[PDB]
Amino acid sequence: KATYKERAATHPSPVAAKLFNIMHEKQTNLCASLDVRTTKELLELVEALGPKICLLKTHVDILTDFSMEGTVKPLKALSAKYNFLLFEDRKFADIGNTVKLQYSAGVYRIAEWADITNAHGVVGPGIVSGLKQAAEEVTKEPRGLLMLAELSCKGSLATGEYTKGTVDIAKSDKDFVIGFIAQRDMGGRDEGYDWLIMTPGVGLDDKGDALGQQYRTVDDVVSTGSDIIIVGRGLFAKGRDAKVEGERYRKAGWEAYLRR
Amino acid sequence: KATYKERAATHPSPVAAKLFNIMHEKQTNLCASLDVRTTKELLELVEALGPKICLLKTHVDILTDFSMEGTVKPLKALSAKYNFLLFEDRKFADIGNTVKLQYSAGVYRIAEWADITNAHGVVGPGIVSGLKQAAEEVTKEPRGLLMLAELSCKGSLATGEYTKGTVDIAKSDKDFVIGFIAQRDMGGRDEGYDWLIMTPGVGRTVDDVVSTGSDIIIVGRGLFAKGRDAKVEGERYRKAGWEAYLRRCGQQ
Repeated sequence: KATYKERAATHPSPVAAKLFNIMHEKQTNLCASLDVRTTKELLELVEALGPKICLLKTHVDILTDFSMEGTVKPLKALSAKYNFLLFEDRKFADIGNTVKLQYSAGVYRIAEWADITNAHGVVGPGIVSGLKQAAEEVTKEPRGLLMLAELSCKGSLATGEYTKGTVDIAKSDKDFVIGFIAQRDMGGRDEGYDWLIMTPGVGLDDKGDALGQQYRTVDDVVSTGSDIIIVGRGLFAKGRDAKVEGERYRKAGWEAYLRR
Repeated sequence: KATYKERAATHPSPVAAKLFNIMHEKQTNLCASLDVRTTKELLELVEALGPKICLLKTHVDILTDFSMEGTVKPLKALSAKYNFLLFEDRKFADIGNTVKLQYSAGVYRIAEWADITNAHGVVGPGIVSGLKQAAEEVTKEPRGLLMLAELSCKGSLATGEYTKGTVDIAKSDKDFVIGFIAQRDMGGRDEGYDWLIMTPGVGRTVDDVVSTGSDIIIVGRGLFAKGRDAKVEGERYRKAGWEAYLRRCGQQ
Protein backbone atom coordinates (compact mmCIF):
# COMPACT_ATOMS: atom_id res chain seq x y z
CA LYS A 1 0.00 0.00 0.00
CA ALA A 2 1.00 3.66 -0.33
CA THR A 3 2.26 5.48 2.78
CA TYR A 4 -0.14 6.90 5.36
CA LYS A 5 0.70 10.44 4.12
CA GLU A 6 -0.02 9.49 0.50
CA ARG A 7 -3.30 7.75 1.38
CA ALA A 8 -4.39 10.85 3.32
CA ALA A 9 -3.91 13.10 0.30
CA THR A 10 -6.04 10.94 -1.99
CA HIS A 11 -8.71 9.50 0.28
CA PRO A 12 -12.39 10.25 -0.59
CA SER A 13 -13.41 10.24 3.08
CA PRO A 14 -12.69 13.44 5.03
CA VAL A 15 -12.57 11.43 8.28
CA ALA A 16 -10.11 8.92 6.81
CA ALA A 17 -7.93 11.68 5.35
CA LYS A 18 -7.82 13.35 8.76
CA LEU A 19 -6.90 10.07 10.51
CA PHE A 20 -4.14 9.22 8.00
CA ASN A 21 -2.66 12.68 8.45
CA ILE A 22 -2.74 12.28 12.23
CA MET A 23 -0.90 8.97 11.89
CA HIS A 24 1.79 10.51 9.69
CA GLU A 25 2.28 13.70 11.71
CA LYS A 26 2.43 11.88 15.06
CA GLN A 27 4.17 8.78 13.67
CA THR A 28 1.61 6.47 15.24
CA ASN A 29 -0.81 3.79 14.07
CA LEU A 30 -1.85 2.96 17.63
CA CYS A 31 -5.49 2.95 18.72
CA ALA A 32 -6.11 2.70 22.45
CA SER A 33 -9.28 0.83 23.40
CA LEU A 34 -10.24 1.86 26.93
CA ASP A 35 -13.02 -0.26 28.41
CA VAL A 36 -13.20 1.21 31.91
CA ARG A 37 -16.02 1.67 34.42
CA THR A 38 -15.58 5.31 35.41
CA THR A 39 -15.19 8.59 33.55
CA LYS A 40 -12.43 9.54 36.00
CA GLU A 41 -10.19 6.64 35.01
CA LEU A 42 -11.07 7.15 31.36
CA LEU A 43 -9.99 10.79 31.31
CA GLU A 44 -6.75 10.01 33.16
CA LEU A 45 -5.81 7.27 30.69
CA VAL A 46 -6.73 9.37 27.65
CA GLU A 47 -4.60 12.25 28.96
CA ALA A 48 -1.62 9.90 29.34
CA LEU A 49 -2.10 8.19 25.97
CA GLY A 50 -3.06 11.29 23.98
CA PRO A 51 0.38 12.01 22.44
CA LYS A 52 0.86 8.32 21.53
CA ILE A 53 -2.37 7.53 19.67
CA CYS A 54 -4.10 8.32 16.40
CA LEU A 55 -7.44 7.00 17.65
CA LEU A 56 -9.26 6.43 20.96
CA LYS A 57 -11.90 3.73 21.27
CA THR A 58 -14.50 4.38 23.95
CA HIS A 59 -17.05 1.95 25.44
CA VAL A 60 -19.75 4.22 26.83
CA ASP A 61 -22.14 1.35 27.48
CA ILE A 62 -19.99 0.17 30.39
CA LEU A 63 -19.35 3.55 32.06
CA THR A 64 -21.16 3.78 35.39
CA ASP A 65 -21.25 7.59 35.27
CA PHE A 66 -21.58 8.73 31.67
CA SER A 67 -22.62 12.38 31.18
CA MET A 68 -22.36 14.65 28.15
CA GLU A 69 -20.98 17.35 30.46
CA GLY A 70 -18.58 15.20 32.46
CA THR A 71 -17.62 12.58 29.89
CA VAL A 72 -18.02 13.83 26.32
CA LYS A 73 -17.01 17.48 26.72
CA PRO A 74 -13.62 16.64 28.31
CA LEU A 75 -13.06 13.83 25.80
CA LYS A 76 -13.49 16.22 22.88
CA ALA A 77 -11.14 18.72 24.53
CA LEU A 78 -8.48 16.01 24.90
CA SER A 79 -9.16 14.95 21.32
CA ALA A 80 -8.51 18.48 20.09
CA LYS A 81 -5.58 19.14 22.40
CA TYR A 82 -3.69 15.94 21.59
CA ASN A 83 -4.92 15.48 18.03
CA PHE A 84 -6.62 12.08 17.83
CA LEU A 85 -10.08 10.92 16.74
CA LEU A 86 -12.85 9.26 18.75
CA PHE A 87 -14.18 5.79 17.91
CA GLU A 88 -17.11 4.44 19.95
CA ASP A 89 -17.20 0.66 20.27
CA ARG A 90 -21.02 0.25 20.11
CA LYS A 91 -21.52 -2.50 17.53
CA PHE A 92 -24.61 -1.25 15.68
CA ALA A 93 -26.79 -4.05 14.25
CA ASP A 94 -30.10 -2.75 12.88
CA ILE A 95 -31.43 -0.50 10.12
CA GLY A 96 -33.74 2.41 9.40
CA ASN A 97 -35.14 4.73 12.04
CA THR A 98 -34.10 2.26 14.75
CA VAL A 99 -30.37 2.30 14.01
CA LYS A 100 -30.55 6.02 13.22
CA LEU A 101 -31.97 6.78 16.66
CA GLN A 102 -29.61 4.35 18.39
CA TYR A 103 -26.81 6.36 16.83
CA SER A 104 -28.28 9.87 17.21
CA ALA A 105 -30.36 9.75 20.41
CA GLY A 106 -30.53 7.78 23.64
CA VAL A 107 -28.49 9.18 26.51
CA TYR A 108 -25.22 8.70 24.64
CA ARG A 109 -26.08 10.64 21.48
CA ILE A 110 -23.08 8.89 19.93
CA ALA A 111 -23.30 10.64 16.54
CA GLU A 112 -22.74 14.02 18.23
CA TRP A 113 -19.19 13.15 19.25
CA ALA A 114 -17.84 9.89 17.79
CA ASP A 115 -15.79 10.57 14.65
CA ILE A 116 -15.85 6.87 13.88
CA THR A 117 -18.26 4.03 14.63
CA ASN A 118 -18.56 0.40 13.52
CA ALA A 119 -21.39 -1.87 12.44
CA HIS A 120 -22.19 -5.50 11.79
CA GLY A 121 -22.80 -6.28 8.15
CA VAL A 122 -25.29 -9.10 8.73
CA VAL A 123 -28.28 -6.73 8.53
CA GLY A 124 -27.32 -5.53 5.05
CA PRO A 125 -26.40 -2.16 3.45
CA GLY A 126 -29.34 -0.59 5.25
CA ILE A 127 -27.13 -0.09 8.31
CA VAL A 128 -24.76 2.00 6.18
CA SER A 129 -27.33 4.25 4.50
CA GLY A 130 -29.09 4.68 7.83
CA LEU A 131 -26.09 5.70 9.90
CA LYS A 132 -24.88 7.87 6.99
CA GLN A 133 -28.11 9.89 6.95
CA ALA A 134 -28.19 10.24 10.75
CA ALA A 135 -24.65 11.60 10.74
CA GLU A 136 -25.55 14.26 8.16
CA GLU A 137 -28.69 15.32 10.04
CA VAL A 138 -26.87 15.41 13.39
CA THR A 139 -23.66 17.39 12.82
CA LYS A 140 -21.57 19.37 10.34
CA GLU A 141 -18.45 17.49 11.49
CA PRO A 142 -17.36 14.67 9.19
CA ARG A 143 -18.19 11.09 10.22
CA GLY A 144 -16.91 7.64 9.30
CA LEU A 145 -17.98 4.01 9.59
CA LEU A 146 -16.08 0.73 9.86
CA MET A 147 -17.67 -2.66 9.12
CA LEU A 148 -17.01 -5.54 11.54
CA ALA A 149 -15.68 -7.83 8.80
CA GLU A 150 -13.78 -10.37 10.92
CA LEU A 151 -14.57 -10.99 14.58
CA SER A 152 -12.11 -12.34 17.14
CA CYS A 153 -14.54 -13.67 19.74
CA LYS A 154 -14.85 -17.43 20.26
CA GLY A 155 -17.12 -19.21 17.80
CA SER A 156 -17.98 -16.10 15.81
CA LEU A 157 -19.66 -16.64 12.43
CA ALA A 158 -17.53 -14.12 10.54
CA THR A 159 -16.61 -16.81 7.99
CA GLY A 160 -14.96 -16.17 4.64
CA GLU A 161 -18.37 -15.75 3.03
CA TYR A 162 -19.71 -13.46 5.74
CA THR A 163 -16.54 -11.38 5.41
CA LYS A 164 -16.94 -11.18 1.63
CA GLY A 165 -20.56 -10.11 2.02
CA THR A 166 -19.48 -7.40 4.47
CA VAL A 167 -16.78 -6.16 2.05
CA ASP A 168 -19.38 -5.86 -0.71
CA ILE A 169 -21.60 -3.82 1.62
CA ALA A 170 -18.62 -1.52 2.31
CA LYS A 171 -18.24 -0.90 -1.43
CA SER A 172 -21.68 0.72 -1.52
CA ASP A 173 -20.35 3.95 0.04
CA LYS A 174 -16.65 4.86 -0.19
CA ASP A 175 -17.39 8.31 1.24
CA PHE A 176 -18.76 7.00 4.56
CA VAL A 177 -17.35 3.49 5.01
CA ILE A 178 -13.63 4.07 5.61
CA GLY A 179 -12.62 0.52 6.40
CA PHE A 180 -12.91 -2.53 8.61
CA ILE A 181 -12.27 -4.13 11.95
CA ALA A 182 -10.47 -7.22 10.63
CA GLN A 183 -7.58 -9.61 11.18
CA ARG A 184 -6.09 -9.29 7.68
CA ASP A 185 -5.92 -7.26 4.47
CA MET A 186 -9.35 -6.98 2.81
CA GLY A 187 -7.99 -5.98 -0.62
CA GLY A 188 -9.98 -3.51 -2.69
CA ARG A 189 -6.97 -1.64 -4.08
CA ASP A 190 -7.53 -2.86 -7.65
CA GLU A 191 -11.08 -1.52 -7.49
CA GLY A 192 -10.12 1.92 -6.22
CA TYR A 193 -10.88 1.37 -2.54
CA ASP A 194 -8.45 2.38 0.22
CA TRP A 195 -9.70 0.71 3.39
CA LEU A 196 -8.31 1.30 6.84
CA ILE A 197 -7.68 -2.10 8.42
CA MET A 198 -7.91 -1.81 12.23
CA THR A 199 -6.98 -4.94 14.15
CA PRO A 200 -7.74 -5.82 17.84
CA GLY A 201 -6.24 -8.68 19.87
CA VAL A 202 -2.65 -7.48 19.61
CA GLY A 203 0.24 -8.01 22.02
CA LEU A 204 4.01 -7.71 22.28
CA ASP A 205 4.87 -11.24 23.45
CA ASP A 206 6.17 -10.06 26.81
CA LYS A 207 8.39 -12.39 28.82
CA GLY A 208 6.39 -14.67 31.10
CA ASP A 209 3.06 -13.13 30.08
CA ALA A 210 0.81 -16.09 29.25
CA LEU A 211 -2.35 -14.00 28.79
CA GLY A 212 -0.63 -11.56 26.47
CA GLN A 213 0.98 -14.35 24.49
CA GLN A 214 -2.51 -15.55 23.46
CA TYR A 215 -2.77 -12.56 21.12
CA ARG A 216 -0.98 -11.95 17.84
CA THR A 217 2.07 -9.68 17.98
CA VAL A 218 2.17 -6.16 16.56
CA ASP A 219 4.74 -7.32 14.01
CA ASP A 220 2.52 -10.21 12.93
CA VAL A 221 -0.58 -8.13 12.28
CA VAL A 222 1.11 -5.09 10.74
CA SER A 223 3.06 -7.47 8.48
CA THR A 224 -0.17 -8.98 7.21
CA GLY A 225 -1.89 -5.71 6.29
CA SER A 226 -3.14 -4.10 9.48
CA ASP A 227 -2.99 -0.29 9.25
CA ILE A 228 -3.84 0.33 12.88
CA ILE A 229 -3.28 -1.76 15.98
CA ILE A 230 -6.06 -1.75 18.56
CA VAL A 231 -4.62 -2.31 22.02
CA GLY A 232 -6.71 -2.40 25.18
CA ARG A 233 -5.94 -3.69 28.68
CA GLY A 234 -2.34 -4.28 27.64
CA LEU A 235 -1.84 -0.54 27.92
CA PHE A 236 -3.15 0.08 31.44
CA ALA A 237 -4.20 -3.02 33.38
CA LYS A 238 -2.31 -4.83 36.15
CA GLY A 239 -0.62 -1.63 37.30
CA ARG A 240 0.97 -0.77 33.94
CA ASP A 241 2.03 2.83 33.19
CA ALA A 242 -0.21 3.90 30.29
CA LYS A 243 2.18 6.54 28.96
CA VAL A 244 5.06 4.05 28.95
CA GLU A 245 3.00 1.28 27.32
CA GLY A 246 1.57 3.77 24.86
CA GLU A 247 5.08 4.58 23.64
CA ARG A 248 6.08 0.89 23.58
CA TYR A 249 3.18 -0.06 21.34
CA ARG A 250 3.40 3.10 19.22
CA LYS A 251 7.07 2.42 18.67
CA ALA A 252 6.53 -1.25 17.82
CA GLY A 253 3.61 -0.47 15.53
CA TRP A 254 5.42 2.27 13.65
CA GLU A 255 8.65 0.34 13.18
CA ALA A 256 6.69 -2.65 11.85
CA TYR A 257 4.87 -0.31 9.44
CA LEU A 258 8.18 1.14 8.20
CA ARG A 259 9.52 -2.40 7.85
CA ARG A 260 6.57 -3.11 5.55
CA LYS B 1 -44.73 -30.94 16.37
CA ALA B 2 -46.53 -31.41 19.67
CA THR B 3 -49.39 -29.04 20.55
CA TYR B 4 -48.65 -25.78 22.39
CA LYS B 5 -50.18 -27.39 25.48
CA GLU B 6 -47.86 -30.41 25.24
CA ARG B 7 -44.74 -28.32 24.61
CA ALA B 8 -45.65 -26.24 27.68
CA ALA B 9 -45.60 -29.37 29.83
CA THR B 10 -42.20 -30.56 28.61
CA HIS B 11 -40.16 -27.49 27.70
CA PRO B 12 -36.92 -27.02 29.68
CA SER B 13 -37.28 -23.22 29.73
CA PRO B 14 -39.78 -21.76 32.25
CA VAL B 15 -40.37 -18.67 30.09
CA ALA B 16 -41.08 -20.87 27.06
CA ALA B 17 -43.50 -23.03 29.06
CA LYS B 18 -45.27 -19.91 30.30
CA LEU B 19 -45.57 -18.62 26.72
CA PHE B 20 -46.84 -21.94 25.40
CA ASN B 21 -49.49 -22.00 28.14
CA ILE B 22 -50.63 -18.45 27.34
CA MET B 23 -50.98 -19.42 23.67
CA HIS B 24 -53.04 -22.53 24.43
CA GLU B 25 -55.22 -20.76 27.00
CA LYS B 26 -55.96 -17.57 25.03
CA GLN B 27 -56.09 -19.43 21.72
CA THR B 28 -53.53 -17.11 20.16
CA ASN B 29 -50.10 -17.37 18.54
CA LEU B 30 -50.08 -13.67 17.66
CA CYS B 31 -47.19 -11.37 18.67
CA ALA B 32 -47.81 -7.63 18.31
CA SER B 33 -44.67 -5.68 17.33
CA LEU B 34 -45.32 -2.02 18.24
CA ASP B 35 -42.66 0.36 16.92
CA VAL B 36 -44.26 3.69 17.90
CA ARG B 37 -42.69 7.01 18.94
CA THR B 38 -44.53 7.67 22.20
CA THR B 39 -45.40 5.79 25.39
CA LYS B 40 -48.94 7.13 25.01
CA GLU B 41 -49.39 5.47 21.62
CA LEU B 42 -47.79 2.34 23.02
CA LEU B 43 -50.09 1.98 26.02
CA GLU B 44 -53.09 2.80 23.84
CA LEU B 45 -52.27 -0.01 21.40
CA VAL B 46 -51.29 -2.54 24.08
CA GLU B 47 -54.64 -2.01 25.83
CA ALA B 48 -56.43 -2.71 22.55
CA LEU B 49 -54.34 -5.78 21.71
CA GLY B 50 -53.77 -7.34 25.13
CA PRO B 51 -56.72 -9.80 24.90
CA LYS B 52 -55.63 -11.07 21.47
CA ILE B 53 -51.88 -11.60 21.85
CA CYS B 54 -49.48 -14.01 23.56
CA LEU B 55 -46.51 -11.68 23.17
CA LEU B 56 -45.91 -7.92 22.88
CA LYS B 57 -42.70 -6.75 21.23
CA THR B 58 -41.48 -3.31 22.28
CA HIS B 59 -38.88 -1.07 20.59
CA VAL B 60 -37.65 1.16 23.41
CA ASP B 61 -34.74 2.59 21.41
CA ILE B 62 -37.24 4.63 19.37
CA LEU B 63 -39.50 5.78 22.19
CA THR B 64 -38.90 9.47 22.73
CA ASP B 65 -40.32 9.44 26.25
CA PHE B 66 -39.26 6.09 27.73
CA SER B 67 -39.27 5.86 31.54
CA MET B 68 -39.65 3.18 34.20
CA GLU B 69 -42.56 4.91 35.95
CA GLY B 70 -44.29 6.04 32.77
CA THR B 71 -43.63 3.20 30.35
CA VAL B 72 -42.50 -0.02 32.04
CA LYS B 73 -44.74 0.33 35.09
CA PRO B 74 -48.01 0.60 33.17
CA LEU B 75 -46.74 -1.91 30.61
CA LYS B 76 -46.15 -4.69 33.17
CA ALA B 77 -49.56 -3.90 34.65
CA LEU B 78 -51.05 -4.55 31.20
CA SER B 79 -49.12 -7.78 30.59
CA ALA B 80 -50.36 -9.00 33.98
CA LYS B 81 -53.92 -7.83 33.38
CA TYR B 82 -54.23 -9.32 29.89
CA ASN B 83 -51.75 -12.16 30.39
CA PHE B 84 -49.04 -11.84 27.74
CA LEU B 85 -45.23 -11.69 27.81
CA LEU B 86 -42.91 -8.79 26.91
CA PHE B 87 -40.31 -9.08 24.16
CA GLU B 88 -37.87 -6.17 23.66
CA ASP B 89 -36.63 -5.81 20.09
CA ARG B 90 -33.09 -4.49 20.75
CA LYS B 91 -30.95 -6.70 18.53
CA PHE B 92 -28.00 -7.49 20.84
CA ALA B 93 -24.72 -8.06 19.04
CA ASP B 94 -21.78 -8.24 21.44
CA ILE B 95 -20.29 -10.30 24.27
CA GLY B 96 -18.88 -9.90 27.77
CA ASN B 97 -19.68 -7.01 30.09
CA THR B 98 -20.54 -4.87 27.09
CA VAL B 99 -23.57 -6.99 26.13
CA LYS B 100 -24.43 -7.73 29.76
CA LEU B 101 -24.71 -4.01 30.57
CA GLN B 102 -26.57 -3.12 27.38
CA TYR B 103 -29.11 -5.67 28.63
CA SER B 104 -29.14 -5.01 32.38
CA ALA B 105 -28.22 -1.34 32.75
CA GLY B 106 -28.52 1.91 30.83
CA VAL B 107 -31.74 3.87 31.20
CA TYR B 108 -33.77 0.97 29.80
CA ARG B 109 -32.63 -1.78 32.21
CA ILE B 110 -34.24 -4.19 29.76
CA ALA B 111 -33.43 -7.37 31.71
CA GLU B 112 -35.58 -6.10 34.60
CA TRP B 113 -38.86 -6.35 32.66
CA ALA B 114 -38.40 -8.01 29.26
CA ASP B 115 -39.30 -11.72 29.45
CA ILE B 116 -37.77 -12.39 26.04
CA THR B 117 -34.98 -10.73 24.07
CA ASN B 118 -33.16 -11.58 20.84
CA ALA B 119 -29.54 -11.65 19.73
CA HIS B 120 -27.46 -11.85 16.54
CA GLY B 121 -25.34 -14.99 16.60
CA VAL B 122 -22.49 -13.61 14.48
CA VAL B 123 -20.50 -12.80 17.66
CA GLY B 124 -20.52 -16.42 18.83
CA PRO B 125 -21.67 -18.35 21.97
CA GLY B 126 -20.49 -15.50 24.16
CA ILE B 127 -23.69 -13.59 23.43
CA VAL B 128 -25.72 -16.44 24.93
CA SER B 129 -23.60 -16.99 28.06
CA GLY B 130 -23.25 -13.25 28.60
CA LEU B 131 -26.95 -12.50 28.36
CA LYS B 132 -27.73 -15.61 30.40
CA GLN B 133 -25.47 -14.57 33.27
CA ALA B 134 -26.85 -11.02 33.24
CA ALA B 135 -30.42 -12.30 33.39
CA GLU B 136 -29.52 -14.46 36.38
CA GLU B 137 -27.89 -11.56 38.22
CA VAL B 138 -30.72 -9.12 37.49
CA THR B 139 -33.75 -11.23 38.39
CA LYS B 140 -34.94 -14.68 39.41
CA GLU B 141 -37.96 -14.25 37.12
CA PRO B 142 -37.82 -16.53 34.03
CA ARG B 143 -35.92 -15.06 31.07
CA GLY B 144 -35.40 -16.37 27.55
CA LEU B 145 -33.48 -15.56 24.38
CA LEU B 146 -34.18 -15.95 20.67
CA MET B 147 -31.41 -16.05 18.08
CA LEU B 148 -31.94 -13.97 14.92
CA ALA B 149 -31.23 -16.92 12.61
CA GLU B 150 -32.79 -15.50 9.44
CA LEU B 151 -33.11 -11.77 8.80
CA SER B 152 -35.49 -10.22 6.28
CA CYS B 153 -33.89 -6.84 5.61
CA LYS B 154 -32.50 -6.20 2.13
CA GLY B 155 -29.03 -7.56 1.46
CA SER B 156 -28.83 -9.25 4.86
CA LEU B 157 -26.06 -11.82 5.27
CA ALA B 158 -28.11 -14.39 7.23
CA THR B 159 -27.34 -17.16 4.75
CA GLY B 160 -27.72 -20.90 5.10
CA GLU B 161 -24.30 -21.27 6.69
CA TYR B 162 -24.91 -18.36 9.05
CA THR B 163 -28.25 -19.91 10.01
CA LYS B 164 -26.51 -23.25 10.46
CA GLY B 165 -23.91 -21.64 12.70
CA THR B 166 -26.66 -19.81 14.58
CA VAL B 167 -28.57 -23.06 15.13
CA ASP B 168 -25.40 -24.62 16.55
CA ILE B 169 -24.99 -21.74 18.98
CA ALA B 170 -28.62 -22.18 20.06
CA LYS B 171 -27.87 -25.83 20.85
CA SER B 172 -25.34 -24.70 23.46
CA ASP B 173 -28.11 -23.85 25.93
CA LYS B 174 -31.64 -25.24 25.59
CA ASP B 175 -32.42 -23.80 29.02
CA PHE B 176 -31.92 -20.18 27.94
CA VAL B 177 -32.19 -20.15 24.14
CA ILE B 178 -35.86 -20.89 23.52
CA GLY B 179 -35.94 -20.49 19.77
CA PHE B 180 -35.48 -18.24 16.76
CA ILE B 181 -36.76 -15.24 14.88
CA ALA B 182 -36.81 -17.12 11.58
CA GLN B 183 -38.77 -17.68 8.38
CA ARG B 184 -38.91 -21.47 8.53
CA ASP B 185 -38.63 -24.58 10.70
CA MET B 186 -35.14 -24.99 12.17
CA GLY B 187 -35.49 -28.70 13.01
CA GLY B 188 -33.89 -29.88 16.24
CA ARG B 189 -36.61 -32.33 17.30
CA ASP B 190 -34.37 -35.34 16.62
CA GLU B 191 -31.71 -33.94 18.93
CA GLY B 192 -34.16 -33.17 21.73
CA TYR B 193 -34.64 -29.47 21.05
CA ASP B 194 -38.06 -27.80 20.99
CA TRP B 195 -37.57 -24.37 19.47
CA LEU B 196 -40.16 -21.60 19.26
CA ILE B 197 -40.23 -20.28 15.69
CA MET B 198 -41.41 -16.65 15.70
CA THR B 199 -41.89 -15.15 12.27
CA PRO B 200 -42.07 -11.48 11.15
CA GLY B 201 -43.12 -10.17 7.74
CA VAL B 202 -46.58 -11.69 8.04
CA GLY B 203 -49.65 -10.09 6.50
CA ARG B 204 -46.03 -13.80 3.46
CA THR B 205 -49.56 -14.85 4.46
CA VAL B 206 -50.54 -16.24 7.85
CA ASP B 207 -51.48 -19.64 6.38
CA ASP B 208 -48.17 -19.81 4.55
CA VAL B 209 -45.88 -19.23 7.54
CA VAL B 210 -47.88 -21.34 10.00
CA SER B 211 -47.98 -24.20 7.48
CA THR B 212 -44.21 -24.13 7.07
CA GLY B 213 -43.55 -24.38 10.81
CA SER B 214 -43.95 -20.93 12.34
CA ASP B 215 -45.21 -21.18 15.92
CA ILE B 216 -45.89 -17.47 16.37
CA ILE B 217 -46.78 -14.80 13.84
CA ILE B 218 -45.20 -11.40 14.43
CA VAL B 219 -47.37 -8.63 12.96
CA GLY B 220 -46.51 -4.94 13.23
CA ARG B 221 -47.87 -2.04 11.17
CA GLY B 222 -50.40 -4.48 9.72
CA LEU B 223 -52.24 -4.15 13.02
CA PHE B 224 -52.23 -0.40 13.72
CA ALA B 225 -51.07 1.74 10.79
CA LYS B 226 -53.01 3.34 7.93
CA GLY B 227 -55.93 4.16 10.20
CA ARG B 228 -56.50 0.52 11.11
CA ASP B 229 -58.43 -0.51 14.22
CA ALA B 230 -55.87 -2.36 16.34
CA LYS B 231 -58.65 -4.11 18.27
CA VAL B 232 -60.26 -5.36 15.06
CA GLU B 233 -56.96 -6.28 13.40
CA GLY B 234 -55.80 -8.04 16.55
CA GLU B 235 -58.80 -10.35 16.33
CA ARG B 236 -58.52 -10.89 12.58
CA TYR B 237 -54.89 -11.97 12.77
CA ARG B 238 -55.42 -14.04 15.93
CA LYS B 239 -58.26 -16.00 14.35
CA ALA B 240 -56.23 -16.52 11.16
CA GLY B 241 -53.14 -17.64 13.04
CA TRP B 242 -55.05 -19.90 15.40
CA GLU B 243 -57.06 -21.59 12.64
CA ALA B 244 -53.89 -22.19 10.62
CA TYR B 245 -52.39 -23.76 13.75
CA LEU B 246 -55.41 -26.00 14.25
CA ARG B 247 -55.22 -27.57 10.78
CA ARG B 248 -51.54 -28.49 10.73
CA CYS B 249 -50.89 -32.13 11.67
CA GLY B 250 -49.65 -32.71 15.20
CA GLN B 251 -47.18 -35.29 16.49
CA GLN B 252 -49.08 -38.42 17.53
